Amino acid sequence: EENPEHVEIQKMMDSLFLKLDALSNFHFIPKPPVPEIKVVSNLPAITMEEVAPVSVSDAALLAPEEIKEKNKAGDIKTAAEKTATDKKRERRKKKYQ
Amino acid sequence: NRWLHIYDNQGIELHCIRRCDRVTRLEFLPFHFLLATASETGFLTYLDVSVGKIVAALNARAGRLDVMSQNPYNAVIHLGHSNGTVSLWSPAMKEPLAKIL
Amino acid sequence: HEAQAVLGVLLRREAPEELLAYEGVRAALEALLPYTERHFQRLSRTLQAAAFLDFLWHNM
Amino acid sequence: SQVRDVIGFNMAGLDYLKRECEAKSEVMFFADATSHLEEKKRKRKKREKLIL
Amino acid sequence: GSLELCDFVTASSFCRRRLPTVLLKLRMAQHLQAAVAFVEQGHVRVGPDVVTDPAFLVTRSMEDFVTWVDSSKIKRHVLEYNEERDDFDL
Amino acid sequence: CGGSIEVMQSFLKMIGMMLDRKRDFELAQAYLALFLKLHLKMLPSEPVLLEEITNLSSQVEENWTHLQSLFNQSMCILNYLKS
Amino acid sequence: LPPSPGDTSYYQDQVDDFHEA
Amino acid sequence: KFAYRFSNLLGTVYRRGNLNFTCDGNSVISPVGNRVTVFDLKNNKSDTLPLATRYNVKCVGLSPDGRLAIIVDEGGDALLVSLVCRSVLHHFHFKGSVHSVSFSPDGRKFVVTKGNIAQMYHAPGKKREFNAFVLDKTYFGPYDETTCIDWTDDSRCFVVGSKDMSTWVFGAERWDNLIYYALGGHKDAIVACFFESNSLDLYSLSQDGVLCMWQCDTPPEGLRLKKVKYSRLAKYFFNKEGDFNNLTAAAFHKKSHLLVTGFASGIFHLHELPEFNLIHSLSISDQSIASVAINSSGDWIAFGCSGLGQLLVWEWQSESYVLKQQGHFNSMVALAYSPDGQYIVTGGDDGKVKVWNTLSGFCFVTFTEHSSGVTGVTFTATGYVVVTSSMDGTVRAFDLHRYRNFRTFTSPRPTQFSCVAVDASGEIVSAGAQDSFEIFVWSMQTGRLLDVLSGHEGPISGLCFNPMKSVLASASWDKTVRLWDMFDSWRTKETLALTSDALAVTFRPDGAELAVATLNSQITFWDPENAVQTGSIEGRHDLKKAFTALCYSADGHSILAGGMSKFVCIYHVREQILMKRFEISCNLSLDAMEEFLNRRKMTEFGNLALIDQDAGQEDGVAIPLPGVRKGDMSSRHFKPEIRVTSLRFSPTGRCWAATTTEGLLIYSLDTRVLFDPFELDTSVTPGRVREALRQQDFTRAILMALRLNESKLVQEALEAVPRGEIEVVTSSLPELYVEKVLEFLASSFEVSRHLEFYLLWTHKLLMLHGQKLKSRAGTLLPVIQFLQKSIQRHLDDLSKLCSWNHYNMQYALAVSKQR
Amino acid sequence: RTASALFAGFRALGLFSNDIPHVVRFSALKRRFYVTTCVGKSFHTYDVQKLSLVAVSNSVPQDICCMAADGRLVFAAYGNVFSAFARNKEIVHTFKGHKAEIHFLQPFGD
Amino acid sequence: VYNMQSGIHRGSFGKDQAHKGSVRGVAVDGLNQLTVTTGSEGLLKFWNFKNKILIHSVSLSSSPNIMLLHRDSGILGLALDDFSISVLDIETRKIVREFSGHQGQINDMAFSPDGRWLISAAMDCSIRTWDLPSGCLIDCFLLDSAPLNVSMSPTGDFLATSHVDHLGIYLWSNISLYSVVSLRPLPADYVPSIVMLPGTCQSDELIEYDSPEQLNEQLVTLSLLPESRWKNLLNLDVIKKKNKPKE
Amino acid sequence: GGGHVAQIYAIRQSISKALVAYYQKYVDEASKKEIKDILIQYDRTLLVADPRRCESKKFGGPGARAR
Repeated sequence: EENPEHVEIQKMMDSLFLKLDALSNFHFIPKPPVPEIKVVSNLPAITMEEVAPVSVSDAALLAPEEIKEKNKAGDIKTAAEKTATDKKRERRKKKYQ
Repeated sequence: NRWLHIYDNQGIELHCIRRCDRVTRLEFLPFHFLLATASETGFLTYLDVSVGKIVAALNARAGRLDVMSQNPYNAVIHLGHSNGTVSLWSPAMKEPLAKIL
Repeated sequence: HEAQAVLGVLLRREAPEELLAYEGVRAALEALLPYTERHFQRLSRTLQAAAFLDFLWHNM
Repeated sequence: SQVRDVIGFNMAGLDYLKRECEAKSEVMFFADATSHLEEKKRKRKKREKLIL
Repeated sequence: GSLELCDFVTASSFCRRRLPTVLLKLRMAQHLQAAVAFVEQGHVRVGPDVVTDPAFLVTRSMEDFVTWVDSSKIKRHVLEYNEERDDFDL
Repeated sequence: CGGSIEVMQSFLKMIGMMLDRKRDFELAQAYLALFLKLHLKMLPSEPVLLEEITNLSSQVEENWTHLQSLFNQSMCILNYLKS
Repeated sequence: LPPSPGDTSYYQDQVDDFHEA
Repeated sequence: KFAYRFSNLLGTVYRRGNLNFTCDGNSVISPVGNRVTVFDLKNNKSDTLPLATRYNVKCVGLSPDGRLAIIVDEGGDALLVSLVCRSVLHHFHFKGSVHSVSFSPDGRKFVVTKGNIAQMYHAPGKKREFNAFVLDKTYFGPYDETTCIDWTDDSRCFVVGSKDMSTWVFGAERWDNLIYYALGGHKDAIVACFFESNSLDLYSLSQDGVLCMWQCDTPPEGLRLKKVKYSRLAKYFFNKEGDFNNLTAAAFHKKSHLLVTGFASGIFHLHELPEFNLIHSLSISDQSIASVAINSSGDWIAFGCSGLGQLLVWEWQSESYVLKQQGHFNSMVALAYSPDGQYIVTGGDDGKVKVWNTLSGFCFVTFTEHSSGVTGVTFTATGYVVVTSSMDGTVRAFDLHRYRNFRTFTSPRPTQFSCVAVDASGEIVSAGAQDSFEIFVWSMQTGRLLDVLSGHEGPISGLCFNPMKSVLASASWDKTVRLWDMFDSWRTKETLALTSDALAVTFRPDGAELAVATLNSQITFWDPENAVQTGSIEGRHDLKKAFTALCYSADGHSILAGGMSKFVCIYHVREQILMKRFEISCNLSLDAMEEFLNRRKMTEFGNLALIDQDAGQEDGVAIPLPGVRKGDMSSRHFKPEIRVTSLRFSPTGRCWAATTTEGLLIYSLDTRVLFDPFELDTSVTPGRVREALRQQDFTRAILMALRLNESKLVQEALEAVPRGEIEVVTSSLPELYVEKVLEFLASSFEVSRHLEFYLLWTHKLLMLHGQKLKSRAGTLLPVIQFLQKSIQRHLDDLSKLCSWNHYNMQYALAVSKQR
Repeated sequence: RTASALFAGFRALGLFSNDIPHVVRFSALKRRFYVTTCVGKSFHTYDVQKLSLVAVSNSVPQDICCMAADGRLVFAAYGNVFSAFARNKEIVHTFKGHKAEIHFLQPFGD
Repeated sequence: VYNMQSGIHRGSFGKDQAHKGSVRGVAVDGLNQLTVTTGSEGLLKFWNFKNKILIHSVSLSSSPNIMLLHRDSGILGLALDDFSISVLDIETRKIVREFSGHQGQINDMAFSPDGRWLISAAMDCSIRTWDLPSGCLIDCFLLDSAPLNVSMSPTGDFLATSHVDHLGIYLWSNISLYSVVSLRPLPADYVPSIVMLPGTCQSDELIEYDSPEQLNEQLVTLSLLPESRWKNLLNLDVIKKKNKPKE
Repeated sequence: GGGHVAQIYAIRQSISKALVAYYQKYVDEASKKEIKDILIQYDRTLLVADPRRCESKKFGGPGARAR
């Protein structure tokens, strides 16, 4: 939830700011209707606006790096594999951080 | 169409009453200085022209109001309905004085 | 490429239901899919670029 | 074509094995990764008002 | 400033921002009825656009760009008095 | 769902016939793809269906390869012209 | 209520009044 | 040369009025302000009819045969139009505003309700007459305004609803046993009234939500040409007792006994009438449902919401939507074309960014991250990234790969942005401010503010990047056009002084010419690299005082100009002469609810004025307005005016668009506009072409068909050629005729079943002549983009299925191969 | 029975009166005067308040020579044949039996 | 050449005179690049409008009678004294069509707005319509009075004409705009028997073709079914999820 | 005012502009159009004065704006 008092305050700024702009406009722009109180209906609802194409799936919206993180090298190396230079590199970076 | 307006006999607008809206019928009670309005929304309203205040606003609760007349002797308001009934109204009461089939 | 070369063997050689038996297959199946699509799309572009040499041959 | 065919053949295998796992377990894939996405946008969305 | 000045806004502040009174401030007119009259014939433009509505609040930024419209009889008189009339510019 | 296996065999010959006429090509690809997604798992068990797929796999291979090659050469030339 | 139109404060704010004085 | 005609209105799907399905039921007719759009749902196409009206369309009456339609506006002006040929047939004026119009099912009569009366007219014939509408009868039943009309299945009788809480049935022909009949039982206005399938039983619906069923004792055949009773069977309530939800629209399908009801809450119900069984109900929007219609087959239902102009068609049984659109609330938009020309991106004052497909005309992606209105919008070099600027103070980037706002640019200082521009490289992004009068330039991949260009005085009229050189041109109100070179070690800057204020700057597609529109209504053509003025055009007289918007054609030989005029002008750049003009109709309608406008000085809008025609003066006398005690000098008033905000031309060159106050207007290429042969001779005629085909002289037949310029002839000629001789005729083709064939082929792929036959033609032409066309490639971009687009449409959709089939079957074989 | 496959006759402009005299008729059920004037092979009807055209009749093969008007019918003679017009537009009764041109038409009851 | 605004002479064509005989017709192209003139001697001359230099001259078989130019199409029509009509392209200065069949002197000619139709009125009391792309006669109807002038509306809705002794303008509706018409080629030597009333009453040559369903068996063809019925079969599951109303 | 060369250039500009204005006012607009375009295509200084301002590399920062 969000603080109720902040909600009316920004609401009252919105109506005030539209009215001031209406006087400065060179031509007429009709005002969009605003619901004074919105009532959620007990019936199921559908939406006119659509943010992503209806054919694509939620998997398509995800980047491959999002599901699987990558290091800069792009390869993983175990401790037994690490040579002298690899161990010297990580110690220098540990000191750096 | 949308509100009630008051004009001079020379064509000058004097008052626009925002409360009385979608009024279909008008009728004036002379000796009380009251103007009675019947509205589309189903409300009956009384306005005191001497002072400029709405003394009463009554909900007839019978649907649309389109048939209205007054009794000059009695000063009550008569309202017709699709029920086949006529209702008698006064600004003092919140309910009709009588209903006649 | 060699990761796909290994993976092509596993798919072909043993029966699919035994693939479900291996531990961690579900998590492994997550990461393999989106990265494999990237490789397939890249190879599709390369096949389109390979058509350029056939344009060279008729112009000789 | 051969290299592309090897990659493409892996599509049919993994896509089919994807359908079996989703059939067995009701939870869909990538749900956790999806959850991170809405958190990322709202932190970005909150930062934008602060810059304003 | 702070919210203290915000309590001084009245009808006078809105009236001061009208287009005719800005002309009166800019000395383009000397009387309010003359300032109003200039507007509807179309002698006054705010940037490229010409404004004929006397009820029009001009912004501080737009106030810098209010001037006589070109090919107006008043602008001829101003140029004539300054001895700067050039008929090539019409 | 109540549909006997030989009815599938009739369905698979339908796509083979349509590929044979080489008309209504986009539907043949579409109807086959929907069928494969639904009943992929039961296919390898039944031998009767496999031989039908063997014929179909040959037909789609030669048809698509001919078209895909012709698609590719045209597109690469156009990109070369723009470059 | 606004002042009289002939008044200079009709078209001048406090900044202009300070400089004009 | 220039053969374009108005084809579509984009960005609006429904404004006000009733919806209708066509006779076959595949298409829906929606009123949009002045104009009328028809949506082909079967083929997902959109066509805006050429006609326009001074006021918004109120009523649409459609003939049963499907050929004719009647379009009535608010003022009472009516147009008779033919649907088959899309042409206006007749003009008429009813004395007052009419509330509804309906055609009898037989097709001989049609009824119009107006005032307190109902008037019946003869149906118009096929031929044009001096007086197309002839009145027949007039009926004086009700005591208040008549609202809605319905006919029986036979044309014996019709029924009219009224605001007097009653419903009146009349006989179309004189029947002894029925003159007129009245039905009550309602306590509010009537909204709709329907008839049974083959009976005179009827249904009445009140605004309160009351349903009344009325039954008659006489069959429809029982009517006798020169004693009928009605009884109320049942009464039903849609709402529970104590909530005031108003029924606003309804429709009823006779054969399937289906009722659809829409309410002011934004919900709708379905019922099956003789038992009143609730099938189900949905909630569409917060605004009321203005109109409801159902097609003849009964599968689809249409809903319109006037609050946000939302259109939906719903297939109830499978519970899926066939079409779902919502346009911008305001007609004020900003437009950009995709590099290929496949998509159009529009931005609105609401802050909503919408992507429309060019082939179908439907919006399919919406972005809402911007809070305030979008001032500018553009594409990158690729067709997959869009950049927008807004009054928020942010410049945002969106992709068509994952559909996300991946990049946001902001100034260190609080500023608002008016215009945007990006290079052909795509690395550099530029914006201008309403107040600082300086340009902010950011890096694309880095996202940091590279530089702030300063020097202009006054607002920036426009920014444009050279398509080939990567330099920025900025126009300003300090009477200057400034050129900034970005990849210069010494930061070179050029200044072009002008006589008057600059308003628009555009670049020719080759990048070698620049155009400036100035406040003195002049268009000056400059050479950018040498900074020299090469031409000028005067435009005072043509617009009927400045040109706000400019656009170059794809070939560059012509230029398009617009501004405060109601005309868009097409000029020839070399001859500096006016070629063409297109005019724009104006809407005079005004919303009654608005109270922030001084109505006394806005008297010409919305039919507010009363003009007396009986006073003996030819033009008329206006009734004087009422006086006031105190003058109102603080209210805005506006005059009717048409201004073109911007112009854009498709890279394919097939179409162009104008963003104006009336809306977003689309002009498309059409062959019927102009006959444009190439090289005619008395030898060149289709008879000789068919003779050459019969003699198997293919090359000569193709050449003659190409000198002629009907696509139908060449379409017959190329299909006559058998396979195997394709390379023979291809080699014989001269160089001049080559680009003509590719223009034909790209148009052919869109509407031809023979996919790879035309693709065989395209394959050979590019192989033999590809190396030569590279020399003249620069002048062939519109054709190349045209062909690449059409061939790609068949490539991508076929590939994902063909690849899916082949590889899945191979995997199935491998599993079966084991054991 | 086809004259032009592309064009059809509609109406003539700029024509108000010819040598044939006009006829005036007051309306039944309407408080209106209409004057009807012959124009070539057709006749036009005007209201008298504004002299505005209200109707254009159908054409006849020959030029109209004599006209008479009564009530709901207008009678026009062309050649040796004359007809009766209803609604000022369309013929409903045509009369044959004359071997010479008609110069006089007199409405007499029915 | 004179300036319309001031009335000042602005030059003349030819060293002394444009033509030896009387000037029959003049025209200027849309872009003010070319000027075309005719003379009674039978010469067709093409001029540059700006510097007034002769470009090309064409000899005519018969003396020119009337001449009209369709500016946007660039098509010029000539009616000669031998009752024939010749059509020429302004840009290339060559004859493109030859129309014959009138039995009387041509009074006027007009072009359709698209430029695909030529309409000519002659003293044989017939109006003939010619289709330029096919070069054939498509309509011919007779009149009681000889037509003097003919003109097409810019919208193409109406045809306006005038007659020898009549005082009014007659309008004809082109029945194409409200109905579909199948053009049929008329014989050139055709005389219209029927006379059409002015007001309201009551082959190899053609160009149309139907493509076969398949050119050849080996050729692969598509169906004309809409995309939506088949393109999204593999995506049905994600479609149904999005179509679910929010609970 | 000014020197010899500046006076000469001012006289040329004044003569050209005066003739163009006279032909615009009392002669048809077309001839004004050809004469104006000729004067522009020879030398734009004959009709439009472009005074010299101070623009130099010193105002710009080191290096290119991008890259």
